Amino acid sequence: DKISHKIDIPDSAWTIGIGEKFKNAGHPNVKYPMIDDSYVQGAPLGGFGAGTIGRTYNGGFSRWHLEIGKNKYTTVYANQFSVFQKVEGNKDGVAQVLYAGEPENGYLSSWKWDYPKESGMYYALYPNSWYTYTNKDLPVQLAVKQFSPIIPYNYKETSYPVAVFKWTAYNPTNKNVDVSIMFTWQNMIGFFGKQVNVNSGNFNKIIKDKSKDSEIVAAVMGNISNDNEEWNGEYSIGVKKVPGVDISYKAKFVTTGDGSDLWHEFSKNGILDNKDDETPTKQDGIGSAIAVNFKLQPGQTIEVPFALSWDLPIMKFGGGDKWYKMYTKYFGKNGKNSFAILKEALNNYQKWEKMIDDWQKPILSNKSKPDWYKTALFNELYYLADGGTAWENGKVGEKRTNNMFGLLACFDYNYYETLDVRFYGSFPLVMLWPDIEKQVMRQFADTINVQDSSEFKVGSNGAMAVKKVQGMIPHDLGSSYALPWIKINAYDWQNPNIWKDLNSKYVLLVYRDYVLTGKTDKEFLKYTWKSVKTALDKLKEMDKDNDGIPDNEGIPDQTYDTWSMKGTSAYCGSLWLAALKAAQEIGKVLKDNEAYIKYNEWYKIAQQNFEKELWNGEYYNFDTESDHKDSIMADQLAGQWYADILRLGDILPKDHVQKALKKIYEFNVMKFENGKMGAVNGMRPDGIVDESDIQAQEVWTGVTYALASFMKYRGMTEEAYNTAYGVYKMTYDKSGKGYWFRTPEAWTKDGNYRASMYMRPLSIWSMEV
Ligand SMILES: OC[C@H]1O[C@@H](O[C@H]2[C@H](O)[C@@H](O)[C@H](O[C@H]3[C@H](O)[C@@H](O)[C@H](O)O[C@@H]3CO)O[C@@H]2CO)[C@H](O)[C@@H](O)[C@@H]1O
Ligand SMILES: [Ca+2]
Repeated sequence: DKISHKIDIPDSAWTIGIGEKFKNAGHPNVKYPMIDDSYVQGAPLGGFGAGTIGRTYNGGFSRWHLEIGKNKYTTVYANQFSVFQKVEGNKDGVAQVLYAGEPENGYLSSWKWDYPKESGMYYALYPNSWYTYTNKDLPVQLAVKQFSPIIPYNYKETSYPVAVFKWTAYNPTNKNVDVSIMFTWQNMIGFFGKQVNVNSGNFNKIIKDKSKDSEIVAAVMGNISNDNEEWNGEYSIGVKKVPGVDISYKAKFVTTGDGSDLWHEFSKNGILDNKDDETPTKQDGIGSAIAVNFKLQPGQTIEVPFALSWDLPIMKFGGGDKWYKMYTKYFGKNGKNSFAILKEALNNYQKWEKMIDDWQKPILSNKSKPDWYKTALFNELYYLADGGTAWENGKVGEKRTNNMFGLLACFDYNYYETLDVRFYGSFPLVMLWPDIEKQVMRQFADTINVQDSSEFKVGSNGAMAVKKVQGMIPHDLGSSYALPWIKINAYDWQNPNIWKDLNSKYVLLVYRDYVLTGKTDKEFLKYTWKSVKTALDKLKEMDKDNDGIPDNEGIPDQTYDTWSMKGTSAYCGSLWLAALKAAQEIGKVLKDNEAYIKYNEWYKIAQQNFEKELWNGEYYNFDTESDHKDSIMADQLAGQWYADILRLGDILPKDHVQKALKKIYEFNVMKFENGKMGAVNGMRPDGIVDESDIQAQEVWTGVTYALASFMKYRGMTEEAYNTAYGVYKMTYDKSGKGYWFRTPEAWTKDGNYRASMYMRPLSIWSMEV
């Protein structure tokens, strides 16, 4: 490997061999069907709300999130980079697709597949990833840096449906070598959203944009239809000329054929026919190819940028609503703008790289933090783009000031902005994209007094319940299968209108968003204040026995939605205390004296009773009325965790908090698989895992990262990082279970998982407050 010195890959990048087999991979641990796309994954390309494309460590474009809210894992074999090299003096050169695999059928059989093992590495530090190619049959060593412009405090480039592939080529040998790099792409219009005639009318055109000191050559892969539908738009690939490279292209090759129409050209001398051909296809799949060819002398390096864009302006959800995607603000809505997007990227990618470096540098340059922590901190952010992210710029047909936003809990449980989850998972948004965060919270504020008296069957028990109760915060803002933002509470496993955590978490999120954006946004507090008061007042009515605390009802009535709580729980009780303290402080800021007094009075009574009921001398009991009331819960002091972040002080005595956290580390971490797998949710005081429910026997990745943050704030530095380390290890390490770029909600002691591609572990960003 002589190419690594010519590029700049951070030491904290996650690494794997191209073509590496992983032996230890985990699988779902539930009895119902659940997504398992394998460990062949990579960092995604694409902006927020753009639809994303997962290119894996083997080189394939395989995890398709272009249909917003859906996860489709299938390798589109035509989509590749390929290389040709010929040493000056030799009769023939060699050509190789840069993909460690081959197609399942006979399409593209002429291409040279099966990029060999031990011949290159993949690296990722989101939003960047890299591949190096160090192959004994390729005298010139190559590397590519690929990324999308995901940039904190930037809501423009961050939305773009574009990727840059910045290639570096170096000749360490003593002979001249002719080199070509070719990008191939299938015209994917009709890949989704088209019920019949899936390729019909697809056509490819070539754009040559020549001005002084800029030449771009691009293929635009579209359809003859000017219809404005979810399926229609354009893909583009292209390259920018640099000194010493020539560009060649082929507008149309057949993807549903042997591929020799293209490959016979490329494999000969690395130069394509430059054949334009706009003839639309009927049944056959078609694609385009863009190549560069150059000669490298001994010791010479060259850099050349390619790009990919996709202009698919309309997202459709299963309930029938069609919305424009956010990026259409910047490029238009007609779906004929892929070239404009591509050109912006090719002309500005160097600036974007520097903007990315500028945001990563403060963390990367901090030599007190271990590399593994940096690996996790950056790579967990993949989910902000990959989580079915929806970001609208108008309903099709029907303008507003604001752009509604939603991130899925996950794909298996297809619910937008699940509030009990975002309490953990929304830290990157408040810290890095706060205008999105505040918009999402205003979305929740607007739902508080919505009433929907229609009934649904509760999954856990079969009982009928009212969809949405006035004054109760919704579980979620809908499903991609139905009507995001319009029909809330798509979740039906339990009835969220009787949950004891949603209303408190809502208030805590509101105050969090004020505190972590500088305690200056009084208008945000004003917008949400009525809903905050309503939320707390409604939750107070669920206090059955006048101890000042809402009563859990002996069913799962909170985020641990198969784990029953009864009476006063440490979890919901602490959240309630913290929410009351936050509302007191908002009351002070907004000069609402009567609210301050009321919530101060409720807080004092509740605090006193919480302590009496639950403090056992070593930790806080799980609850007051369950069979396993004395279980040690990892998340027992969640309210105090948020209180630390919100600077609300001691809701519980410092001594007791420290004892409880030490107990959790000693038991839930260190007595669970030697502390190498995170914090198990429930442990009995005899040191055996609580078996009352499956969720007690799970480590929740987001709960564990949040607990690490809590320990860190409380000065338990070793415990904090050791606790978080087990989550990193299981996700990323060779000794783990292969969950990179699909971090699950949970795993059991065997390492097998529940709900890959999950929002909650974005809580690792709470470790940076
Ligand atoms: O909907 C999201 C929630 O799902 C919970 O899992 C439940 C599944 O949604 C549900 O389909 C499954 O159904 C069981 C059924 O209860 C049982 O009687 C039958 O024999 O088998 C079905 C599965 O084939 O139940 C599970 C719970 O066990 C998650 O647990 C929850 O966290 C999530 O939010
Ligand atoms: Ca009570």
